[PDB]
Amino acid sequence: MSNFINIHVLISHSPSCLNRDDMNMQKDAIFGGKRRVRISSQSLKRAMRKSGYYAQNIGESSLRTIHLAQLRDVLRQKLGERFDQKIIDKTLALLSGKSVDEAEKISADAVTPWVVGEIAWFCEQVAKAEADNLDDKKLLKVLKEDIAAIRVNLQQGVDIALSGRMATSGMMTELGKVDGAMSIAHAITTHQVDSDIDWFTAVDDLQEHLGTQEFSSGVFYRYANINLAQLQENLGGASREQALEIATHVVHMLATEVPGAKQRTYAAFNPADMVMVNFSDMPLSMANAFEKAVKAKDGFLQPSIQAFNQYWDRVANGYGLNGAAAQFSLSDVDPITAQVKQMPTLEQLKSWVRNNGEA
Amino acid sequence: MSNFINIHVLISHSPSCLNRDDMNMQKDAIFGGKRRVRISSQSLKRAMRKSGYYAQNIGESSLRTIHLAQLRDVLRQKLGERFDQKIIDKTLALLSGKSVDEAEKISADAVTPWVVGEIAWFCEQVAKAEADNLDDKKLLKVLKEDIAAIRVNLQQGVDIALSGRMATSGMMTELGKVDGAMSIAHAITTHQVDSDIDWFTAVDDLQEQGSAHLGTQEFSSGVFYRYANINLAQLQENLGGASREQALEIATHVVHMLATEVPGAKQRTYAAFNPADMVMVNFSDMPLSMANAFEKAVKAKDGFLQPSIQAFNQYWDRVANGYGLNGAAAQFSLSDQVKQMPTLEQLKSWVRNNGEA
Amino acid sequence: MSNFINIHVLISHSPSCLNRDDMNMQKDAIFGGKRRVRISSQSLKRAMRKSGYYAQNIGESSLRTIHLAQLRDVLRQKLGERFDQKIIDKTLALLSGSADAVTPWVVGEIAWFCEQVAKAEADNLDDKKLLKVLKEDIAAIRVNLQQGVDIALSGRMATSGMMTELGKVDGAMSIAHAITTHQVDSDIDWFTAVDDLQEQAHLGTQEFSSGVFYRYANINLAQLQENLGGASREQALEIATHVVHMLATEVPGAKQRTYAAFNPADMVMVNFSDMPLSMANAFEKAVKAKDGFLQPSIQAFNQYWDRVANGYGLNGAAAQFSLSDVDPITAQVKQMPTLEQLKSWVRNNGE
Amino acid sequence: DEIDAMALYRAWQQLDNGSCAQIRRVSEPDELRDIPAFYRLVQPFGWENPRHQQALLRMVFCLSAGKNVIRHQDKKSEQTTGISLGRALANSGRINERRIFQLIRADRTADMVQLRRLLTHAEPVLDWPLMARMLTWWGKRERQQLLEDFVLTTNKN
Amino acid sequence: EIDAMALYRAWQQLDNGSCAQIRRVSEPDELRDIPAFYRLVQPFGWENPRHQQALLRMVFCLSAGKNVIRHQDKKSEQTTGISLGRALANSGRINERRIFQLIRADRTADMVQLRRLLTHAEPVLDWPLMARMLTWWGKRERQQLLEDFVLTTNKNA
RNA sequence: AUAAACCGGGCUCCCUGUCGGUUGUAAUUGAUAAUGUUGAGAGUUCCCCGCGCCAGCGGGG
Repeated sequence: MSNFINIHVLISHSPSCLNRDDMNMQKDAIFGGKRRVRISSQSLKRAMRKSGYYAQNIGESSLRTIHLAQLRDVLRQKLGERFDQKIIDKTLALLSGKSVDEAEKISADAVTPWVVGEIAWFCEQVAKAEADNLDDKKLLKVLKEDIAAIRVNLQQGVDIALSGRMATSGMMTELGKVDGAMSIAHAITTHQVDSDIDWFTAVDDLQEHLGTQEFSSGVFYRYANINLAQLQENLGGASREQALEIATHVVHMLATEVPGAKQRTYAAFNPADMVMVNFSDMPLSMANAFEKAVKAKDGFLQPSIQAFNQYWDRVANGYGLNGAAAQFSLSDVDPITAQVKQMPTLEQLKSWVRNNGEA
Repeated sequence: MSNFINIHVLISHSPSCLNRDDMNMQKDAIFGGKRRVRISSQSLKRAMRKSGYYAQNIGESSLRTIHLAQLRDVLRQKLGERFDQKIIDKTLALLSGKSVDEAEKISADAVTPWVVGEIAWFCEQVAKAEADNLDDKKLLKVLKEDIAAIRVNLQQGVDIALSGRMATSGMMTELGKVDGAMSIAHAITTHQVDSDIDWFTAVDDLQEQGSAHLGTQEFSSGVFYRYANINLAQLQENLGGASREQALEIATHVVHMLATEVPGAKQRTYAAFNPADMVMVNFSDMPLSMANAFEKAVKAKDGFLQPSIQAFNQYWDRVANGYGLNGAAAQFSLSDQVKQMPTLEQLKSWVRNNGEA
Repeated sequence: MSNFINIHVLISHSPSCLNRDDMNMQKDAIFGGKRRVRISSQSLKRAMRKSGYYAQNIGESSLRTIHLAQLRDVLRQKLGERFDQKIIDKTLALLSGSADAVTPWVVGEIAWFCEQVAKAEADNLDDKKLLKVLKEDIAAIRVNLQQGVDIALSGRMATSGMMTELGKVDGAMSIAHAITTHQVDSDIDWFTAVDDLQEQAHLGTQEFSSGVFYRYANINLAQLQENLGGASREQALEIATHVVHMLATEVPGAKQRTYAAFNPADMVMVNFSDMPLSMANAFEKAVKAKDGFLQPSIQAFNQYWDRVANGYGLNGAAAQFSLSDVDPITAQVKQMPTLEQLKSWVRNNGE
Repeated sequence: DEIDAMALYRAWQQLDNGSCAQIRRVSEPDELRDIPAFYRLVQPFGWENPRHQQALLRMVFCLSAGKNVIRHQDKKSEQTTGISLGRALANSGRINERRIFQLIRADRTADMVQLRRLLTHAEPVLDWPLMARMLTWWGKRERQQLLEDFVLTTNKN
Repeated sequence: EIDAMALYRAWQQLDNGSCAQIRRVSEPDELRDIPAFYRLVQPFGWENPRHQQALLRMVFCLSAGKNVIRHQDKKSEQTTGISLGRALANSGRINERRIFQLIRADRTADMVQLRRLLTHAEPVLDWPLMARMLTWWGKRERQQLLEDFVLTTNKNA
């Protein structure tokens, strides 16, 4: 069975500014010696994480913070009916490596992802360890013996199972180190973009000074893959089918979710025009299809999709890629040759993915 | 027959940061007076060594460490069924030159490569020596006799056969010196690169951050020229006198990996899983790199990839004619005296068959 | 028919470190007031002498053996005024257990041995004990007599056993330090050592750079012929050919397993002369980069030649082999498509 | 012989809003050559002498960040020169060191673009004729001196 | 190179039928569809492909009329004569935005607009200089046209 | 054939793991491109062939 699942997406956006930096400038990148517009992988990740679809098909997002005071209070309110305050405080203090007073500000080393399910589990363990006069060190060494038992709790924090976590303080260094299952790339345009500039003003209704905003439209190449085995491992040993279902939701989200930036004023609410999913032993990206920046003819979209299809033909024949592959597209013109099953709707695609690429 | 095999790769990466330095800036190098982006040789090496292709087609990889306590416990664990605990401890001690207590902290002199197969073999030898109440320095005397018998074990440690090992303490200092059979160059881009910067933040779900200073991460894309050669004879020697066929086999695996493996750095957040767009293999009596093809840095025209491939091919023609290089050569390319190969597997086969299939 | 052969080479190395000092820092030199990376005379010469090409075409030459039998007559009347024929013939017989010329280091060492034999005759020392005293020296010279061409070209090994003053054998080929045609921007690599058993770091540094190097060498044909027992100019030119090939292909071995700067030279010019001259002043004013360092370096070379060659009296057959098609050099210098053709050209004295 | 910097400065300050607007639209120094208002601006200041063109193109380009983005301030009578560009950029508290890093390593044209972004972002206070000399030469030495001044300032302040 | 004053003198002495027939084109390449053109420009090296594009441009401008472009030799003092932009500015008939939109006008859009300007302005100028400008016609020759126009207009006022 | 000659400073090594730059904003009001002008004249139209009363007529390019 194939371990890696690759998700390729071509999605065209109308004039927008979906990701910018500390100087209100669009994020770009250089590719093939020409400037592409860029949407950072962080942006995509958090857009997916916090989306509504995630909330309805995957669950609650992890709670990412650095303020342990607020976190203390939160954990009390959401767990108080299950544990003594002092078990909670002690668990937080052991995980974080800081002391949980009634101090107003208590800051961790960095912004870390916390999962309330996980913290609860640790609270149980700390409780029985409290009842047994077991010392903190021995508690640690004990817990280190069965890691999977802790990773099961990441089913209430699937995003962490996808993008991972690092720790530099507390027992989390030994316990809460998670290795991301999903690799995801910055989205870049398949063509050159010279951004436009909107010169604006604000009218003062009581009297009778121009600002600027950079923007652009563009056809974007999104890529991500998922390491099934590592996902299963990161979820406590979950099934391949549960893995495939999560991977499916990631396909959906990568084909429909869009960062929120400047959207109320530019509304680039576009859906993907092509989505290909492809099963593989070694993960590969199709970015090179657009190393030679796509030149427009009757748009950027069609030539980008054709460029994609061609590169995939060359790479698949050249490197002998026998893996399940399927392509959904809103365009009619000529797709990838017959080893790529065509999908009329996105849902048929997603079914085909849920079914390990055989349906 | 030719002793050397040359592997050239042109591979193009999308935005990414495949190797960085002490300030977390992309590793670079100056070539032709212009800045290229660099992926170091050690990085490529470790990339291949820890890969899954390696694990499934070559075998186990060396274990590099300095913590003889941890290594102790590991070795006990995977050899306990064949050897006594202090046979194991003894062997470890004699090879490391440090006394193997039941201490929980025992430092070697430096991070060194440990092949488990090798250590098992030395375990058999030390067992023998223990049965005959033999003195250590005499066991050493005996073992210096037949070094090939020890190098035969590097077939379960091919990575050291390829990249070599230097020894500083214990019997290894006498028995362990391996001269690498594979020479491999730092990957550099065939073109000038001005690196981009990503300015990121972290949204704190419990406080609406206002003014903030954004973190930075240098990144870039680029067309890299990878080069490595393998000295077949020295491989054969490092493997205990292995046949040429086995050498060529391993060489073929090195070709594959050099054409497909990409270092792991920041790949979770930049995803540059690109295969190579050109692989050429070239048998020779004297190794020679094609790096000078890009000394005059490639200027872009419809990308950097194709112009690079053509620069490569042209320098290849000029050097082949200029220095009269009639040796088996083959080139695999994705783009529309050198035998052309449609697929990577045909190239690999060609290599396996000493360059005439 | 000039005495000296001059060899000039321009070779470009990709990022590497072909030669460093006691502080593991790349070797240095100031020229024209600006710093150039250097590869030492020593390093390069060793690169050549320990090569396989050298081994097969110098260490396994026909002229490599010196037969003492054929050297009896000439030896004896080159040594007749110092020694009686008895002592001579005894000595030569000891060493070994038609020709009219003899290499001076031979004459010298033979002389020393002779002296010893006479010395031992005066004390009626037993022959067995005599040999027992100078076993070593015998072995030595028996070795050196098997490596004629090698010694003629490169000189004596650093451990040779040569005793005399005529035994201080200079190489027929003189090899200069190689320096870059341009000022160099040196790079610094920062590496670590991952401990596969505690990956939870201590960094080390290695300096490295890329550059266009000017290699220069000369060959003293007369000296070669003399130290081969009076061999012909054709043969000496053969040897010269081999040295040209090597200076164009052989590269020092330092850190090449991890930096692999396995590059062939891009320009090779051979030039006959009465006075051997380096063209290093072509680069006294350091080359500035313009689409690389290679082309401008080559151009600077060519134009230096044009400017000073005849004035400096480099009137003698001259040929140039080069991969880069930059503005050609004076009509009088013959172009060569292949190294092999340049070699053949040298082999036949330059026409 | 030498270019008047202060004159050009004041000229840029008193320019009519339309012309300023027309100049503020270049995205690259050489585009200034596509713009009538530019030639009208630099004509008094020796544009017609080829020696001063590149220089002028840079000056104006940086000024073209805004009508008062570059606040000039005279040096103190005591010290020999006024505030350097690097120092001012550092003094603003809005410029991150890596920006300067990537600035001094940028190719021609690109560096000026980046510089102008930094100037809009910082609104530096500096000795303008000094910066003008710097732009007049703008080579390795000057880029390096920029980063050095930045670093040492940020160090003490 | 191409002899200019020769081509001019040939154009001045062309027969009115050929002359009117040439004027009628609406795009330089349409000259290729006309015999009189070939006979005109053959003595001046049309047969050499290097010179072709150039000639097509030159004649096209000349096609404005037999006496629209008035040549005037440079004064011995001056190093160069009256360039096109100066001539146009001197006409008083051309609006700055015509010139601006001229230099920003695409291959081809460009020559058509220039010819319209020429007929409208009937400029007196050093013809061989114009010819050179037309021989190369790249970004900087266009930008130079705008320069001369703007700067002359400012000078004269 | 010079404090010279002969004459490697040389072997080993991931810089790795975590991170929306985000919220808000008419460029807006005024403005003929306007006055004057035969396209007239003029049978040349370059080649092959047929016929001719050598005035021209016709076939083919």
